[PDB]
Amino acid sequence: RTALSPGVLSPTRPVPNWIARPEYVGKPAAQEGSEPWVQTPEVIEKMRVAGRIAAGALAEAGKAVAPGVTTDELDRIAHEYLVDNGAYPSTLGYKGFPKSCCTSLNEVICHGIPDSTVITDGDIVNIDVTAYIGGVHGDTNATFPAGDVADEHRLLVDRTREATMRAINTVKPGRALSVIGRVIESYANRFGYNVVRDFTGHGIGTTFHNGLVVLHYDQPAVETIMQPGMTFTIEPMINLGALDYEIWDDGWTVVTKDRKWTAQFEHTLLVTDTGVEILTCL
Ligand SMILES: CSSCC[C@H](N)C(=O)O
Ligand SMILES: [Co+2]
Ligand SMILES: [Co+2]
Repeated sequence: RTALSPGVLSPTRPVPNWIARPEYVGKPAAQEGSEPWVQTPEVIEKMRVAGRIAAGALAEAGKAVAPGVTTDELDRIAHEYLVDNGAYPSTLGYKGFPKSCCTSLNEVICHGIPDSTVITDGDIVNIDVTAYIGGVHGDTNATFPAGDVADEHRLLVDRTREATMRAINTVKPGRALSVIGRVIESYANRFGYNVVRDFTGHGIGTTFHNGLVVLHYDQPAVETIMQPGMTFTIEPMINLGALDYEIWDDGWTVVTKDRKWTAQFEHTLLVTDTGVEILTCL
């Protein structure tokens, strides 16, 4: 299959006007970056509802992954599940992003835009979906195989999933945050993969990316200690080839320079009083 090129973007999907928009919608920037890392009990409970709903939207768009389907079509299914459940799609109008999820085929690392692109047999596609409901966000993504995927690509997907889950199972209060990126990177390196450094996980709460940064590679200079009530994502991008990338002129789509494929999984995590809870399960 040849290297991807930009497809054609369908017009802005509407969302019912009664659904509250995040503040950043239709503005050039978002007011985020300086919010508290530890959330209130109320915000946490609200994030469980946002997380469930984004998990539902993700599993529904993933069902439609099949040779012949377009990315635009995955967006539509995800959009429709968020809206039917009262959530705003956080990606929509975030810094000018035009769709309700990111769709990231094969050599696209992240931030791909749903479009006329038709999925072909053997492809892998990441769907990344975020829900905003009750003044809070819930963020989750996953890579789905399309028909008959080559063994090297199934293993990549399976091992990216496993890295992500291993990292999550280390989350506990009083443990250093740098532990996550140690675990992910050892695991990736074990099988010859390379972890994307330039994109990271993030704190998330009443804002989308609240200023907390979770590195997916080994960086022990970070002194952040996990505390009960902290909410963040773990979202590692793992490459078969080299880490160098380019961005499309749409300004969002990141693609591996060598055009080798790449995969990603994401959950939204709560640090509990003794451990972790995954907020983006069905
Ligand atoms: C184009 S919206 S910013 C990246 C999308 C994703 N939901 C994330 O931040 O994990
Ligand atoms: Co995220
Ligand atoms: Co995401």
